[PDB]
Amino acid sequence: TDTTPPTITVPSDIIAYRGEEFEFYFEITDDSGQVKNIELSTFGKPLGLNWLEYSEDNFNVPGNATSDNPLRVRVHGTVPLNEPIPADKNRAQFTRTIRAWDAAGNVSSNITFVIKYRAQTDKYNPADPTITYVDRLSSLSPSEKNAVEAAVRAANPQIPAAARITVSANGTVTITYPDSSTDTITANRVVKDL
Amino acid sequence: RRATDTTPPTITVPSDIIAYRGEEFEFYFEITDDSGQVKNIELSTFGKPLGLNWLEYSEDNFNVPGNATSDNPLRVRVHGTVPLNEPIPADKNRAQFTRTIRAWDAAGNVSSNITFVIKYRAQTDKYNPADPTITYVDRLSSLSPSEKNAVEAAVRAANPQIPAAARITVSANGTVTITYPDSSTDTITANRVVKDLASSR
Ligand SMILES: CC(=O)N[C@H]1[C@H]([C@H](O)[C@H](O)CO)O[C@@](O[C@H]2[C@@H](O)[C@@H](CO)O[C@@H](O[C@H]3[C@H](O)[C@@H](O)[C@H](O)O[C@@H]3CO)[C@@H]2O)(C(=O)O)C[C@@H]1O
Ligand SMILES: [Ca+2]
Ligand SMILES: [Ca+2]
Ligand SMILES: [Ca+2]
Ligand SMILES: [Ca+2]
Ligand SMILES: [Ca+2]
Ligand SMILES: [Ca+2]
Repeated sequence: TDTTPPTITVPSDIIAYRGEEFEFYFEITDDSGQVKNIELSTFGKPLGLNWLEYSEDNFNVPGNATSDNPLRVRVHGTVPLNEPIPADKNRAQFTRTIRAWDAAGNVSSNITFVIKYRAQTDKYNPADPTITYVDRLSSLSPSEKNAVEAAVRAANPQIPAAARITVSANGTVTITYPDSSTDTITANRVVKDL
Repeated sequence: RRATDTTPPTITVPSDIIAYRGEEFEFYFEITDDSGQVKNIELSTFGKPLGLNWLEYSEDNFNVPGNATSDNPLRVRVHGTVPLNEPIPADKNRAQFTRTIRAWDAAGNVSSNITFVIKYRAQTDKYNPADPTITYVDRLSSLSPSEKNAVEAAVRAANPQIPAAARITVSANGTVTITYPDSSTDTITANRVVKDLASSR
């Protein structure tokens, strides 16, 4: 008879960026070849992450969780755009647990997984724009600022369309991401004297 | 029939020359002579240097027989661009250059200088922005980056007549600034640009 609970592999680097959908997988195996169900919790208490969701496809089917072909549970969600980020980044995370059980009811211990979350600028790192030549490096014209923004945008299709690119009087570029975090492109990467 | 041409050419000048800074403009002088031939012209400041290096004209068809009759006058195309940052004083009407033109015929007769006036104005005198379609925002005092993008695109879409080189900026409360290439501006107040999304649903 089966007296051995399932075993769970969790991803080691779940990193989510505010306002951007993430996904990851748990992999569950049981010696019977069948996993019945799982539970996500805060060490047995309610999960408390209403923006997280996981698929229950293929739960409780014979052969759904063998060593060769484990049960792969897709988890996805979006950390809130305005989720506060602690000053200490080791605390900018949610530590949670998962347990699973087989058809005989053998339940695993609580296995820890950690969802780290970060500002969008930690994902983003703008690429170099083509240089814009300007008449005065300390006082860009409106047309030159338009050109600078266009060039930053053209070089960075991977940055959210919803990010706003602004240009200062000296050609310094600010990129403000939807979560209000920012990147800066120094003027020497952006403009040169005509 | 008189033995010689002693009559200088006759020049018609345009009456209302208006140029906007940074925008190419053009106007025409029309010149006739009793001989039918005009040799050349001079643009001056009452006989002094013109002192307007951005003013140009074509010498096409100059000094050609029949180039300047009453039926077919010599049409001289003058064109140029008033510099983007040409100073406009506190009195906008002082933003003008009074200059003079005369013309020679092929017999040595030169007309007496007559005046023409090039008025120049800021680009915002030419452009009147239409209000954008309203952008619906979550907080009227603190637009998001996507909402400012939307506002700018809405203003841009409602005003295709505005130059592409004009820069549209959007403040935290949705106040729009259109800064034309010559750095003159137009404003659209926030109440004509953004509305609260929740109250409008
Ligand atoms: C931007 C600006 O300040 N515009 C002025 C111009 C400029 O000062 C000048 O044209 C650029 O060189 O002067 C304006 O005044 C002139 C105007 O009153 C004309 C009238 O025909 O006369 C000029 O003085 C003449 C004078 O009439 C002649 O007798 C003399 O031989 O030459 C003088 C030199 O031009 C005035 O300067 C203008 O309209 O051009 C007024 C603008 O506000
Ligand atoms: Ca088992
Ligand atoms: Ca399977
Ligand atoms: Ca990074
Ligand atoms: Ca823009
Ligand atoms: Ca004559
Ligand atoms: Ca205007």
